[PDB]
Amino acid sequence: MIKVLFFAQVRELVGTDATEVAADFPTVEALRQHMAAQSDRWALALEDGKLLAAVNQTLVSFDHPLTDGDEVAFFPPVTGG
Amino acid sequence: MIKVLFFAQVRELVGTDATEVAADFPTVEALRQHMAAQSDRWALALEDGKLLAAVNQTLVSFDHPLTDGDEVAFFPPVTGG
Amino acid sequence: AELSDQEMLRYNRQIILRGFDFDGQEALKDSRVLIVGLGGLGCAASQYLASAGVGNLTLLDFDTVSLSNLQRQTLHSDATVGQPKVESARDALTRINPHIAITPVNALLDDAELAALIAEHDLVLDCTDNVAVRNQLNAGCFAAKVPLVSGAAIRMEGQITVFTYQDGEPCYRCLSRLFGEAGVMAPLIGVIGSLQAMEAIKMLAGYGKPASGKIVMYDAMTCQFREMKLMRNPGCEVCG
Amino acid sequence: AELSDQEMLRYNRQIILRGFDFDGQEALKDSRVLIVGLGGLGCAASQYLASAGVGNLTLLDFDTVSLSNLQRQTLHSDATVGQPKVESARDALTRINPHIAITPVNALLDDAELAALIAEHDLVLDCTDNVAVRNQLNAGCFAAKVPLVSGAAIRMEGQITVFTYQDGEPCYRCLSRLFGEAGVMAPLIGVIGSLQAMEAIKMLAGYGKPASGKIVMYDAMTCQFREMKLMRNPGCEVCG
Ligand SMILES: [Zn+2]
Ligand SMILES: [Zn+2]
Repeated sequence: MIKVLFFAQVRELVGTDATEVAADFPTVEALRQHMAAQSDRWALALEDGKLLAAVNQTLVSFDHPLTDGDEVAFFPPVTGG
Repeated sequence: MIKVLFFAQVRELVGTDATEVAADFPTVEALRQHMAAQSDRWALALEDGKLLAAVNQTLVSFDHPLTDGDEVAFFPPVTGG
Repeated sequence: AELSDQEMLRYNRQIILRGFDFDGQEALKDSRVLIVGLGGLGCAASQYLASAGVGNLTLLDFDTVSLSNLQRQTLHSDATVGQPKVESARDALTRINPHIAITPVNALLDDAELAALIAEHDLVLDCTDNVAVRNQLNAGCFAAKVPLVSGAAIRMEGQITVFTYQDGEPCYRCLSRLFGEAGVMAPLIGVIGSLQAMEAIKMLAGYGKPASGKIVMYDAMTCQFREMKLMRNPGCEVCG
Repeated sequence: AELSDQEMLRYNRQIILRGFDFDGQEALKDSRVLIVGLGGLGCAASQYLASAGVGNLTLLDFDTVSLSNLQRQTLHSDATVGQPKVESARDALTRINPHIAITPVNALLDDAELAALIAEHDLVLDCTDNVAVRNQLNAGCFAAKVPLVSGAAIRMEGQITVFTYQDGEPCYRCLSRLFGEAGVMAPLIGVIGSLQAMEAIKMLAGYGKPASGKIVMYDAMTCQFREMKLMRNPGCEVCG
């Protein structure tokens, strides 16, 4: 499974701190697009350009590959401010 | 192996942030006493009554058992203050 | 509570936080918080509790402002060296936010007096410098079930924990039982004090999740933060 | 530098830190730091840089104090609403520590002016509110190899990173390339600002290890801190 963690406003908008997903996501982008299309609210939380992603504790770009066992953390960038 | 982490003044007094030790320590107390007797400086850093220990991210008493694979973190308590 | 138009504009940036809202700001206005120790941590915590709009602050400390304090107790100043810390702090905090009520108590209180004082507040901040007063506060808070936001700092290390005294949750003795002048770097007090203020606001307004059941340790030398779970200790003399 | 007897007593709690010592305090006295943005983060950071003894502070901002700022910018007050933030802050900081030199610059500077200004300092704090100024500072700092201690805060989330511009280390663009009003809770600024001050002191005195090559993210809603490694981005327009 891939562990996906949500922090800060991402978490507060989507209603969960964590969810385990099947390992059927080739990249962070596939995972994000899949999750973003569940609802408008999800699309707001994971809006491209308003999102950062870390894989196994390293900040990566959305083209980064995912592998079974990976931990993915999604959280907002901040320029506050 | 047991992973042993040192933080704050413990780390600054003993000169290392981390060291892997053989798994021959029955409890946190055995590990501490062994390390404390290396030098006066080590005995100061790990002085009973001036030390906290976490095993796998949970604060425990020094009688807590250790097992191969465990992570042990040693750090000072603070009442500052 | 009712916020004035002027208060609504002053607290705009908090009010517009989604799940905080006018109700959260009103909750702060209606709150009564006891801050014990107006040294480094207490100056840091009180400044943001006051700016944030916590309506009633009681400031408790027996000590006077000294020249060495000024390296880190930024409410105090050279002009207030020799004055009781609670008075120096009150004068500074009232300038930070003129809308709140500040009660300075320049005394060293006993347990009976503390029980009464604790019970009269919604929440207590432990910003003291020693384990004797800290144990005192934990005992009083435990008995009255009044949350204690506990911060500590020395050298380059800080810690925070919130004790809500819910069934099954550890108290300060569950930790203090694990152990038995020195310097301190100025901004360390800012970090911990500000965390204390944050946790207090969260508890008062019921916003977010309190830092209970864990010690958050800040290692300033390496800019590392470690969260370690704190379990109730079965025979701890207070909550066992 | 030479510390006076009075300064040695004022800074006692720092001086007695083992690996800091008189040399570390002298290093602070001799330092020149540029703080850009005297809003929430800047008030929080500057107060502890001043109390700690950083000898020369330049304060840069174009904006004036407004009523809404007072919820979190604790150097400013109702009496200074309408004044330039740099003046209001200077007057407050000089009371915090009368031994230091504070230069207020009430201007919005262009790149040529920033290059000169950056080069004249030992270290720069980014306490601004927008990515345009932040990118400006990173570019200038990168070119002159002057460390940038960057803090940001919004809502209930803060971040800190230190850019030392060593070979192989990421810069702010390596991060900013990953993305493209709202509220803010008062003590959040205290936490991040104080961390900024801490990292600045560590860099100036060469004490401990800077928070470089990572983003430290503080999630105030759950009191969680996450450190995420920041790698240099191969084609980043600044350091690629
Ligand atoms: Zn207990
Ligand atoms: Zn770069």
